[PDB]
Amino acid sequence: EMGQGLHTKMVQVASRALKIPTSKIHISETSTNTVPNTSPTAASASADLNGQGVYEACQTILKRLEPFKKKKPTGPWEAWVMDAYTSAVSLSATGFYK
Amino acid sequence: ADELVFFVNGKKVVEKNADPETTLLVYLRRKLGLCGTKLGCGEGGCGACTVMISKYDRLQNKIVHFSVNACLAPICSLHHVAVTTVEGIGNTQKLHPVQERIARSHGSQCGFCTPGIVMSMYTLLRNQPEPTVEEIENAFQGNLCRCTGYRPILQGFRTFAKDGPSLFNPEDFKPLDPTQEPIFPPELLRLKDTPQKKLRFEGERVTWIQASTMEELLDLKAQHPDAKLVVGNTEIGIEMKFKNMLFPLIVCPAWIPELNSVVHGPEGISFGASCPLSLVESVLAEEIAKLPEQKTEVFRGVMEQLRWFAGKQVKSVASIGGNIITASPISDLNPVFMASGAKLTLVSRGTRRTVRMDHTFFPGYRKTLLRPEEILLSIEIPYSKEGEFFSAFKQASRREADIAKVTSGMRVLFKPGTIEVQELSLCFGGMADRTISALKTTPKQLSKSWNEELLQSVCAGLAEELQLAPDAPGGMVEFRRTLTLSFFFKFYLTVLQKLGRADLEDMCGKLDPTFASATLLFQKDPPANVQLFQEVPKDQSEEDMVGRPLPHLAANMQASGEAVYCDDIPRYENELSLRLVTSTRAHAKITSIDTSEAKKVPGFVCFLTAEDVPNSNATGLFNDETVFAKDEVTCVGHIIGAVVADTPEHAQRAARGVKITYEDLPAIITIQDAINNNSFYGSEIKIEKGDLKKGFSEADNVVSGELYIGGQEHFYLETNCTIAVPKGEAGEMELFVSTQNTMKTQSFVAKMLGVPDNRIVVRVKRMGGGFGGKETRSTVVSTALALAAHKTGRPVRCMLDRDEDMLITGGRHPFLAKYKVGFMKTGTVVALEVAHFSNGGNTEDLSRSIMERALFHMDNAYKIPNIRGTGRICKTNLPSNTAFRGFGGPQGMLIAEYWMSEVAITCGLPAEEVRRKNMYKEGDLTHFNQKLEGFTLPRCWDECIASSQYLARKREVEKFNRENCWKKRGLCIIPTKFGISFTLPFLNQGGALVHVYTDGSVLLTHGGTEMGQGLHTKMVQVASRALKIPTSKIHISETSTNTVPNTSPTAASASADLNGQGVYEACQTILKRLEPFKKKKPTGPWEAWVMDAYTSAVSLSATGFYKTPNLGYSFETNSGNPFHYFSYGVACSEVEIDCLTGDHKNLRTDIVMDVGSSLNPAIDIGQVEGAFVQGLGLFTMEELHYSPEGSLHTRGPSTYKIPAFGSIPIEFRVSLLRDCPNKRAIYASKAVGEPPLFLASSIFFAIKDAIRAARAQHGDNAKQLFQLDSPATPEKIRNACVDQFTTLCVENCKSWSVRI
Amino acid sequence: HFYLETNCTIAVPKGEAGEMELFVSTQNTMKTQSFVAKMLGVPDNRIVV
Amino acid sequence: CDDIPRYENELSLRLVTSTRAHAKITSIDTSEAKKVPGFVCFLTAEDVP
Ligand SMILES: Cc1cc2nc3c(=O)[nH]c(=O)nc-3n(C[C@H](O)[C@H](O)[C@H](O)COP(=O)(O)OP(=O)(O)OC[C@H]3O[C@@H](n4cnc5c(N)ncnc54)[C@H](O)[C@@H]3O)c2cc1C
Ligand SMILES: NC(=O)C1=CN([C@@H]2O[C@H](COP(=O)(O)OP(=O)(O)OC[C@H]3O[C@@H](n4cnc5c(N)ncnc54)[C@H](O)[C@@H]3O)[C@@H](O)[C@H]2O)C=CC1
Ligand SMILES: O=c1[nH]c(=O)c2[nH]c(=O)[nH]c2[nH]1
Ligand SMILES: O=c1[nH]c(=O)c2[nH]c(=O)[nH]c2[nH]1
Ligand code: FES
Ligand code: FES
Repeated sequence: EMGQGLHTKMVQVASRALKIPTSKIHISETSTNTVPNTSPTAASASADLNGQGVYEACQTILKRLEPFKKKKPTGPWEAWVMDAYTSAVSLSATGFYK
Repeated sequence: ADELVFFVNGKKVVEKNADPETTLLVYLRRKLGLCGTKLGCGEGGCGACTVMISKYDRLQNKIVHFSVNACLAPICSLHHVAVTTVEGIGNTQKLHPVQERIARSHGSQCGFCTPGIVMSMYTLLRNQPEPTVEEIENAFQGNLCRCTGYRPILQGFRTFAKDGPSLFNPEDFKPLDPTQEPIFPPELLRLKDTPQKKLRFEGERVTWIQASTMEELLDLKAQHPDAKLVVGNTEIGIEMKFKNMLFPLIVCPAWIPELNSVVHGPEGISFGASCPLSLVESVLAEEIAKLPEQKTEVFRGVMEQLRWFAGKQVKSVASIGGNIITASPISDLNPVFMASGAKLTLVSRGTRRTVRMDHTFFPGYRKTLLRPEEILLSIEIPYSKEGEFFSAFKQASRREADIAKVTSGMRVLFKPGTIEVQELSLCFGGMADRTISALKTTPKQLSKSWNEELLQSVCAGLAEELQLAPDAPGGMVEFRRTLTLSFFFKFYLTVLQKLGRADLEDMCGKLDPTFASATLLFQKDPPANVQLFQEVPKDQSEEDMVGRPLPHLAANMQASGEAVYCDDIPRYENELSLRLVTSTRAHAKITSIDTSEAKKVPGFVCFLTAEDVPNSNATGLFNDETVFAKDEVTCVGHIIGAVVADTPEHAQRAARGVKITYEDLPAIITIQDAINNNSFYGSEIKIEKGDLKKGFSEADNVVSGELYIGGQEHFYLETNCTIAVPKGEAGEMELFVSTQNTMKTQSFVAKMLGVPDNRIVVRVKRMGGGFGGKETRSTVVSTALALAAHKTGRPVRCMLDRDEDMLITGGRHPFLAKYKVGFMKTGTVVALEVAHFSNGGNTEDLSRSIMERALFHMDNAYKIPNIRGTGRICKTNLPSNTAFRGFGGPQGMLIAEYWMSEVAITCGLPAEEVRRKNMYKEGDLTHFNQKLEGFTLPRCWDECIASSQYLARKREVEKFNRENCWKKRGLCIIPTKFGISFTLPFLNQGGALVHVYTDGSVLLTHGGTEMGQGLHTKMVQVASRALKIPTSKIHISETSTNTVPNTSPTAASASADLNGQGVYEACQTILKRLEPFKKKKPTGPWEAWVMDAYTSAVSLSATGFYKTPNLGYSFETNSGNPFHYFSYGVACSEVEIDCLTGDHKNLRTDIVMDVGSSLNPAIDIGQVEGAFVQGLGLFTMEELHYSPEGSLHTRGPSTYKIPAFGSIPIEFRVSLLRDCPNKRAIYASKAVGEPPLFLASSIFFAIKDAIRAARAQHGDNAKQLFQLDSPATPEKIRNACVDQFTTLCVENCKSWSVRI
Repeated sequence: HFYLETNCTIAVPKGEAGEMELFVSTQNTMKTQSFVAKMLGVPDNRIVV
Repeated sequence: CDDIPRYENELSLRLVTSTRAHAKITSIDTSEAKKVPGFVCFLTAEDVP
């Protein structure tokens, strides 16, 4: 983030992808020890590239929660998450795009 | 003047404003940034702060070197010396030989004790470049290690000794070149010529005068008698730090020649009162070596007490006068000086008197007959005369560096050529509020002959004269009284021997040879150790390190002091300090809080209370704990608030100015109190199988009894610590914490603040030990510090002092068990009912899971067809007890072995045969219906019983016992089965995250935390095998909630299993992505494949995850598997008890342990040894005492005695079972951390056998199935050895402590 | 460019294994990491930007 | 970045740059720099590990 509102856009993207409010999603920083081998934030393309990455990471989380959404199609997000945790389903994912 | 000038690692320090209250430890760490030197205790017991001092000694005219505790050394005592710390001797770029050898020999696990042990060894070598094995052991009397079990440290360092597949290769160690040590600072040699002048230092509260001459000291003491002398500071530093005493004027007379001289006279040797005990030791040793025996009886008595007096670091600065004037009731020296009539010279300006120490020298508690203006100049320790004999005795909880329960000097003088007593003096510490002489008893024996009538007369006299009130400070009244008589008996027998050697054998009689062993001075054979493990296959790559003995990855940095623990992280310029304020009542209303005095302390910021919590004051695993007490306190140690100030010193002073007013409420302390009040955490827990009424009806025999097991303090050498760094945006905060549980730390902070988990990051690089004590209880510090940081917007830090940590954070659960066992004459067990109670303290925490694990292990190794176990967790007004390595298993299994011991005795059958024939077999179901597959316990048993030569040794024990009346041996072999996996199924999960950067280097992280168990090492081993690259290309930096979320605690021995699988899977994901590139360049290196993947836009980051499958037990249906697999092992241990004192030697221990196909046999053997030694502590040495009002008495290493270098089995053999792959865990390994601990019960049951032999010997009465509670301490052992002495020493009623 | 914030780096050494954390005003964490690691002669895995 | 609090032990760095477009460096004299209070060191190419 250099003032272009990239984190803003990525939170907008993640909120749509996950179908949860932006308020539930936070970006703190950019670090080489969370995402390696990154291109510079350059060439106007950083929302295009990272937005796709974010979208794919979110799709992976959604695929993992699918059975729990099936069992409780109304129960809130928080119930699906906690059910996944207590079922020992991973709640971390990477995402990538080229 | 007033500038303080010294050197640190060769660099000149000029301190223009030295505060007398500043210790060298705090100066090194906080002023100079040298954090290799650690705080472990602040009271001289642990040696973590050990450093070397060099100076030019003007009195001996040469450069000298000695070790000190930096935690107790005032900087103001150090003008014109040269300090060497761990950083001064070497670093990872060029390690000193001492650093190299401890690292490469697997002598460093958590690494917190390593710098101090390094400096103890380094100082020895600077003094003695070719030490003996014995000298090496003695170098560490002042150093504690909680992780390693000491064996590897001594084995590594034995390579320096002149008389000294494998785990390490000593042939690859680089040789020592003494010419390459640091120069003695040339400036100090130049300054040696300048006369010493008096110095004055002024601090915030204290003025220090370094007196140069006797005239200056005497003048000062006449004008200002309140001026407090400080020499070694080993008493005054304690008084100031822990008893909050403030002496605003101190005078240090250490430089004065008259107080430092040694004069040989016709009557004896005169020591200046400031002479260190190290100098007393060296002088008396020389004199004992060259003078006739007849003249050195008193010298040898002093030497015997000095042998068990602290360690090298204390003795180098502790003064002979300091001990005398402190006048502690438990001085080990004063009884000897009193008994020998040592001559003291006292001086004041214009006065001089000499007195013989006698009863009158010590009027009342910690008083002497010195006038306030007087100082002690010298003490003359006398030559013994013809016909004069002397013994000194001490019995404590642990031999080495411990407070006497009773201590004594005894002197007899015979009329020449007779066995008739001319003079008799029996003097004792630990029997009154002062050193006492048995002045009513000894006059009666003058002119009697040395014979049985004199022995009986003196014993009856002592029993009547040395009475103790039931409420005597320190308790153990029966034990202490028994020891006075027992010591006198030893002296009586010794004097018979001494008379014999003077040719009066015909007058006094010879000693029955079965009595001789009673008089022997303590000695241990030199150690002998064996480690056996399995070589990896011949075809295994040299770069595949799985199964190889790779040293802990941080060992070199731990040895060099470069490894960073939480409090070693530099402070921010704006960082504040926090101190917790805790309840001094077990159960009370808080009526009011007055912070008026706190607010006056300079640098005070605020006092946080419940009102300051932004969101929720409800915390703890089961949400039944306060962040800060609200309206009432529910234990002594309950956190009421926290002071925030600029410095730790100011925070301490401000916390003392927080005045709390209470109104007491009915307290529930003990398990019995809880039972009476129906005060429990939840319902009874139960496992039952078969038909109990039927089994008892069919039994030939039925035995009932109870057993009590004391709890245990973790004594991680690094206490609880948190740094909280607020980020000023969106509630973001980062915390650096010594914790096993990053997830609960983050959750609890976020809940207290009322912010989402996504705002809070918790980072752990390493812990200096955890052992379960940092699974949950770390969070009580973390939440307080996080609030402080939120409120101020500044970084805030808190590291607990040892006393705080021991009070607040709880321990292993005490257990009371009531058992009934039915069995056949053959020893076969057919029925068992056991009711278990634990003392949980004032929050639920992990207490119910701990009880479940105890119930899952109430079988230990044994098939029992009709079985009923219950457990209840008591809710009490005590600090909350928590996880400790074993997690209820050791308590459950000790109860099983205890009734098993009584089964064998009742049947009159060999205990090993009874255990063997009750053991499960392959395919059996447990009492909870889990099938035992890959059941290796019978192999472990057969291997151990053969390799230990148990049967031939049984023969030798029986022979020893028939030939010795007052020492007995015991020998026991004990098995174990330990279920692996958290009892809560979903905690059996783990995650990893791996990155490959474009240079080919790999950054790995996983949910597990490093606490000294070598988890990161193992994970690197695993990753290197999985990726087929060398370990050198893979790095783990830390554990973080923002790289792997939702992690289970590093607990249940399971972390390598869980994280190893997650690492493996992350690695397989990377390899799958690199496959097409590997296929195109099957030869071209790893780096080419990586760069090809990158420039093809292939992701080089992956998560990995694992969950243990098929777990989930139901208590309702007694079905489903709680455990993934079981650990197995066997230990055979041998002991020799002293029936007259309750001391014992651990002669030999042999362990065979099933660790599957070990991931790392060096680390695994280290886990076996370390776990075993913690169990040795649990069952034999470690004991917490509590007032009847629920106040923990036992708050530091002075009183809480963990195993020392000298405590371990003399012969210590460990074998890892061969050819036993466990394919359901990572690379066919098994978990190792907790299962070995219970095997130290072999020492407990060897002790029990030896007591049984003692009770057969003496006592006219016996009583089979005698009680031995845990821990089997010297008190419990001695009291069980009933004899003519215990008989003479034998409600309701206030006492010093209560059984909780 | 006249970015209102000029170029700025804080480098925090960790004293172990060549590890170093850098707080940087940069658009290029990867090249920052690479260039630091190469100058120091340590692997990329030691350097966090 | 610069708003982050300094550590108590944090040091400050300042680059020394060329005042010539193209030149050999004949010599460098740091005698006056060494006299400034709080001076620690002057890093050059020879310091690169
Ligand atoms: C780890 C540890 C283990 C210990 N083990 C033992 C043990 O096994 N047995 C035992 O008996 N003690 C033990 N001690 C107690 C302590 O080490 C000794 O009492 C020590 O001898 C005190 O000497 P010092 O020079 O450090 O005294 P300081 O603390 O400097 O002074 C002690 C007291 O003596 C006064 N004083 C000192 N010199 C004079 C003088 N010349 N004239 C008048 N007053 C004077 C001081 O004013 C002060 O009141 C232990 C202490 C520690 C820390
Ligand atoms: N740190 C260590 O490892 C060691 C320290 N020391 C000494 O231990 C001391 C401990 O100091 P404190 O805890 O204040 O203990 P203290 O000096 O009050 O002595 C406590 C002991 O004194 C006896 N005692 C006191 N009053 C009594 C009474 N009325 N009746 C019967 N017995 C009584 C008991 O033996 C009791 O356990 C230190 O000052 C030091 O001199 C000695 C050995 C080891
Ligand atoms: O095609 C581009 N490549 C870059 O590296 C770059 N950097 C930038 O600022 N804009 C562009 N565009
Ligand atoms: O079954 C266990 N659960 C835990 O939470 C734990 N903690 C520990 O130290 N050992 C164990 N065992
Ligand atoms: S910290 Fe100094 S001896 Fe423990
Ligand atoms: S390695 Fe010794 S206390 Fe941890």
